[PDB]
Amino acid sequence: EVQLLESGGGLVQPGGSLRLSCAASGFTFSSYAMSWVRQAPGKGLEWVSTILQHGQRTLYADSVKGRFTISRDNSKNTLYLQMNSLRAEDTAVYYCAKNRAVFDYWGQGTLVTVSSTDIQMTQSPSSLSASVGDRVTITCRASQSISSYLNWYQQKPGKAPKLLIYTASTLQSGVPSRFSGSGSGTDFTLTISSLQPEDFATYYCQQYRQRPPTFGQGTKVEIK
Repeated sequence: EVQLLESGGGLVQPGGSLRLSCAASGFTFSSYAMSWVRQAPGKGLEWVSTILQHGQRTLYADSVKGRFTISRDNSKNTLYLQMNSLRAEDTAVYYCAKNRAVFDYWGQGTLVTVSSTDIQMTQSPSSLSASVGDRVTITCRASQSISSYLNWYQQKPGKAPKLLIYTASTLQSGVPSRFSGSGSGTDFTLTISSLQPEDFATYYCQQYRQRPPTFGQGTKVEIK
């Protein structure tokens, strides 16, 4: 129902510029905050920027501060991200996500290739091989107490991240009951009771007790 179509990415030389545009539809765009979150090749998710509602107020990550500029056009229901002085480190897949703390809807991601503290989250294991019907357990540990401000996201290969659990344990509307999130403080676990063939994906844990919100490196679930 809710669509977030991204465009504007591609391949650029170091020092160049790009403009990413995420056209949203299916919700009151002017009522929600919007965010850009990037994923480096073979790395975890990283929060880039957010624009809040009717405040014209921007929040940026320290690595992209001064170089990136987020903006929104409420008449077009579009979220723009102007990337300037692009470095080699900026090469990643950029997703536009809804809201500022709990990202319920994500874009499919657009690739940007450039060529010629806060709370840290650790997930366990980094990868695992299980069969259909098994019970899998993923552990998310926070460097400090984050209360119950924990989210679990499911990212299938090459697809957009999907919100599974929010506030440590509350299940997202539309998520099967086989998913269960539990834990508090600094220790959280995501358990899948009976694995399914479509369930093989990478699972990420995010915290929003501290801004900027940080993710884990991810937990890959493969076949045997």
